[PDB]
Amino acid sequence: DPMYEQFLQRIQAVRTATVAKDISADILEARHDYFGRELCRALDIEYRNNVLLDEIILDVYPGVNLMEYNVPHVTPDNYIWTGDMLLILDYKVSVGHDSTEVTYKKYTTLILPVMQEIGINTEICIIRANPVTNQISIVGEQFKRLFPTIPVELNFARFFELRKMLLDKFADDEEFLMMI
Ligand SMILES: [Cl-]
Ligand SMILES: [Cl-]
Ligand SMILES: [Cl-]
Ligand SMILES: [Mn+2]
Ligand SMILES: [Mn+2]
Repeated sequence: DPMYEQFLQRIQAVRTATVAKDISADILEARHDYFGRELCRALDIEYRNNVLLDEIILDVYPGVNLMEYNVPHVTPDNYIWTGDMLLILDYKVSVGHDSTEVTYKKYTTLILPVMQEIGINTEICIIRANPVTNQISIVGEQFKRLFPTIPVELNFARFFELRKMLLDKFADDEEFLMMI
C-alpha cells in the first residue's frame, strides 16, 4: 500500500525528464528489494540488503585483522554463513542475463581471492527473478543444494503498472527517451 501510493504521488507530480528518470530507477530498485524480502522469507534466512564485505568477514571470522588484507569494499546484497561455507548472495530482477553476468564477474574476481587468502570457503550466488514470468534462476551450486525448491509467491504487476504510467507520461519527451 504505502510504497505504491508514494510512487503514484511522485508520478502524478513529476514534470521533468531528470526527475522522472529517478522515479524509474527507484521503482526498479524497490522491485529488486521486494524480491529480496520475499526470497529470504521463503527460505527462512536473514534478510539483508547491501552488507559491506569487511562486515561480512568480521561476522564469519571475528578474530580477523582487516588491515592485513586488501578487502574490496563491495556491498553484496546478503550472505549466508553456514558455519563451514560462506554464500555471497545478490538478488536480481530482470528478464535477461546481462546484469547477472556483470555482477557474477565482479564478485568472482573481487571477493574470491581475498576470501581464499583469509581462508573462508566462499561461493558467489546470484538469484534472479524474471519479473514477467516469475521464474527463478540461480547461479551457485551450493545454494541450489541447500535450497532445492524456492516456495515464493511473487507479484510484480504493480511495479510494471507504476513504471508504465511514468513511461506513458513521457512518451513524447526526447530527453527522457534518451535517458532510457
Ligand atoms: Cl519534476
Ligand atoms: Cl521545465
Ligand atoms: Cl558492490
Ligand atoms: Mn544491492
Ligand atoms: Mn542485487
